[PDB]
Amino acid sequence: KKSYTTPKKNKHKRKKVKLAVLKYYKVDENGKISRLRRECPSDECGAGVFMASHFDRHYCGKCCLTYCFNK
Amino acid sequence: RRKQHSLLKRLRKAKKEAPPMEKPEVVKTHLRDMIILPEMVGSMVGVYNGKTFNQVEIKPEMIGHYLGEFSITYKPVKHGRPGIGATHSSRFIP
Amino acid sequence: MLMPKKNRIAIYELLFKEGVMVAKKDVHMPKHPELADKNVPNLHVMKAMQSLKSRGYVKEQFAWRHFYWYLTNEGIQYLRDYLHLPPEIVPATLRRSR
Amino acid sequence: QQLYWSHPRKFGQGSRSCRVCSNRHGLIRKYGLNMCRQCFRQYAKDIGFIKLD
Amino acid sequence: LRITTRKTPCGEGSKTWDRFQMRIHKRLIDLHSPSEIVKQITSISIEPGVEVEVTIADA
Amino acid sequence: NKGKGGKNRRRGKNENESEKRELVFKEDGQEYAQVIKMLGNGRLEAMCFDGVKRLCHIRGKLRKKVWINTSDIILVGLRDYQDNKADVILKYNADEARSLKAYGELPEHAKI
Amino acid sequence: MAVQISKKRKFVADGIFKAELNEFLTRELAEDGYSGVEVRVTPTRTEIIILATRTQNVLGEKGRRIRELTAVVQKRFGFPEGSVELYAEKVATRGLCAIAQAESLRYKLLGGLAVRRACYGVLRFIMESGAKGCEVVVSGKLRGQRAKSMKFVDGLMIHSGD
RNA sequence: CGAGAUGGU
RNA sequence: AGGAGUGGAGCCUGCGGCUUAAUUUGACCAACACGGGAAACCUCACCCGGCCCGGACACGGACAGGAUUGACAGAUUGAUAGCUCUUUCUCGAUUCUGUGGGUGGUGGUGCAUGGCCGUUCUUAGUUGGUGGAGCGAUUUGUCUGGUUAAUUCCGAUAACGAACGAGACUCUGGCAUGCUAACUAGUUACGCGACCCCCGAGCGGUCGGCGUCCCCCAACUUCUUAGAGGGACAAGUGGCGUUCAGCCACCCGAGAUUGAGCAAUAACAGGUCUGUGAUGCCCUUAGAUGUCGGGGCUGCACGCGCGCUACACUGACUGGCUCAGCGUGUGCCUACCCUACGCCGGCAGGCGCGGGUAACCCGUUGAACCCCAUUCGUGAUGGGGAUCGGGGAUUGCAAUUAUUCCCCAUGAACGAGGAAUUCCCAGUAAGUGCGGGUCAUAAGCUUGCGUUGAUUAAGUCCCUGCCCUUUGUACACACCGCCCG
Repeated sequence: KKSYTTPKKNKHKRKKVKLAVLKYYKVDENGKISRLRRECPSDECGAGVFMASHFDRHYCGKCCLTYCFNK
Repeated sequence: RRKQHSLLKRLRKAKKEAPPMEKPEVVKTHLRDMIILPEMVGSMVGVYNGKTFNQVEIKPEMIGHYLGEFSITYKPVKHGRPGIGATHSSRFIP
Repeated sequence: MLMPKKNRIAIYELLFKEGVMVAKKDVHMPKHPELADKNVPNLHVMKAMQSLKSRGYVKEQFAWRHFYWYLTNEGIQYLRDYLHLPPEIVPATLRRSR
Repeated sequence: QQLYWSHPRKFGQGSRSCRVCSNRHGLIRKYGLNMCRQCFRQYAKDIGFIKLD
Repeated sequence: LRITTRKTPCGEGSKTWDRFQMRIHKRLIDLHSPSEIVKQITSISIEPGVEVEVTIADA
Repeated sequence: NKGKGGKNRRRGKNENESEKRELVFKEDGQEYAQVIKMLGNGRLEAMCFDGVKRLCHIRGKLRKKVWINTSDIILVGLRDYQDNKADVILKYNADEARSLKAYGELPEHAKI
Repeated sequence: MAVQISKKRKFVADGIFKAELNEFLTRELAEDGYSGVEVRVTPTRTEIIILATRTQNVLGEKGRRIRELTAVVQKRFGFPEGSVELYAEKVATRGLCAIAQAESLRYKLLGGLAVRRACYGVLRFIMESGAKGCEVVVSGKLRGQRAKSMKFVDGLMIHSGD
């Protein structure tokens, strides 16, 4: 029930980066395929879905609370 | 003590990483109802007061007390002179 | 997102089959009772039925902490389309009383 | 959406509220009524209570 | 059953009270008969707002 | 809440000089003044702190409500003509008058 | 119910049920001329009897509203499927029912008719219907920003004793 | 037959 | 006329003032243990910080090499809030974005309102129709007198005939050896059966005494429950009354005033928007006046209100004996109830194992004062128990600014209270303890119940007020009025 005195570390929300869709597959020869980033050893996520590569970890973005390997 | 061990990790980090024969930096917290354990002696804590953090150097005589016992929530009273309405004779007519 | 499309279809199919809906005004209970078991909260039911009312496709009433909703002829037309049902179906209420 | 979005409410004035109007002050727990005192004087005749003395 | 409440909705005035009550009346009857015929006689004149309950052995 | 006069006359709406009493400063055409004498007929003699004394009058809104007195601190509106005469706009409590002097708004002349 | 509840709780809960049902019907059937509800029990079945002045509005085009009201009463109060039946019944001597006269005066005022013309309109109809007397009162901002009230009265009217 | 003035909401 | 007091002391609790980041706020006979207001968190409105959308719908844009969603680790943070920063996986048309428009609010106005409650006001008061009187506002009816708790009756009469309040009415207390009839209530008696005592005419017995010791396929309704009827009318006798209406004493009788509920016309700038999905207008609406973490509502030179404990011998302490009534009980989202019996511990408390959804189990509800015996000896004392140190249990997510409970120690003021001032007429005042509410934990409050049980009155208008009539007025904002130098 008053006029409001304002904070000064202001953001509304962050901005989500924009990138092109797919770089996890390679064609090397006519009819030869390579998969560049690996699937996680898992029940539901065992095919077509990939672990991130960071500078010291491999991480599953789908199983996001877990599925992290320390190299 | 579910997720109240996090303060003890930050305290033992600060005890480990301080320069030799010099005091740690402050760790600052809301946890006023933490008991002083013998792990916590010779350590700097900032304990929240409802608007500010007051720093404490934990002496070993503080063992078994609460962290909130050393950081007080109010100012001691000292009186100004009484106002209108304070006594039955004090009445005002225009 | 407001809700997964899996939830939104399960509210509309239960509404179209039964012809009416009932819920209490509490956003915190984790599951709606009855055939909204298999995981949808009643917050999704309140928010779904509000969006259906402002289109004119349901009527609303309220007493003692409970909502009541009734389906109407423009809403029957819209849900039969959205659920892809045959044009001849009317599963809720049909037989004349005596 | 947050994982810590509620606090325990298994006793005290946070647990209970009126069945007619959702208010928390001056409610009646006697015989399983759970009405507010102002809502009870409004519905007492329909519930079946009377005054004689 | 008894409930006693302040009359005021807001806490002002001289301090009057309301005294509400409800009274409940109970009876028992015992019969010497087959289980097939209590089902007959316990089905007529029972139209008013009275509870009726029966148990197959208590004597 | 507490009455501070005593009578039958509960027939009004209560004064409530409380809560959001947001502090008021000058605009153009206004001055702060201290009351020097009170006359009959709803008028008074006042000195403003840049040193021009005036005869001054209670606005119709302040009648039998905001009781003015000798040595009290007030906000006054000047006239574009008839410079000897002015009208009262507000009274400051001794709690507000010290805040005006703490913001440096008053010369060191006013009594509190 | 794996073990039965005590008689004190049973008799209070049965009264709390009739109170909420009467509130729901009061605000659903207001323009349709509702005036009361009666409920009765028989083995495996509950019958609810509902009184109104314009019973065809309680039914709807082929009984739609009786089927919709049967569904929501069952859904809200937790009866098993098909154990609930609703019957509409016509009010006898509708001039001697105070609730039907309070609602018809409310809709007559809400349509913009003048206060005294409306109030003497119901006062005549109650006394022509065969009452011994009546009292009608309206209060609020009747003509201006400061509140007022009107009393309209005819015949006999008692105030004290049983 | 003691003394018994006055009136912001 | 009197009784118990209150005002004086210590402590509890509500209010003002002061203090503060905040100490949220309404209310001044008819406010102040009142908001059912006993705030650890929640409640919560106040103060310091941080996430979230739970911004319908319409129109336009952006968009399937994609509109948008979620997150590990390190830094950051009170925080395991992917809040934000670095990184690079993930989801799939549900969102995002601009404009219009909504929605919520213990925000503002009770001096814009509805509903409810209090008060004028616990007294006897109030009003049409037709007729009579006045140019009229108005008046009579609605009264000189007698009588009553009463505008209750009698009677009188330019009025006649009616309506509401009063009374009747509803609940409750006291009586029935008469009625109906009980293994969820008892008594008596015996087929009898069993333990103990010889105290008894008399044996260790048929026969006596004691029993909440135990069967009845014995008899019954006095004691308990609760349905129907009965009974009391100023009815009888003696006085007094315009001999009417009534009033006083007395016989007979369980009883010649039992106690509550409900209550008119006309008002008040009475209280409540903080009971509500009762509500107009105004304010605010994504850096929110719509959720979590910590603090405050308890802060203390001081003035006031409702209360608890006491100042002792008509007592305090330690043993022994023997008597109640009204109620509540496994929570229907919401997750907890009342307890016998056995064992461990000085105590608070702990473990085991049964009954109760209740005339069935806690329970024959072994209540306190009171009653009988002991110790102290007129001493601030073995009266009084404030203030304060140390240790142990129980509730809870959490007890420090001490939740409540138990133990040893410390041992204040206070010797019947100045001017003032409250309540009360019989199973009453006062003394004494027990249930219900609120309750995870918990009465010095409040709303009911039983137990012990007085002194003083049977009146008056003096003080403070109320009702009716005659009377005066410069008042009608109505004596808290109006008005002169």
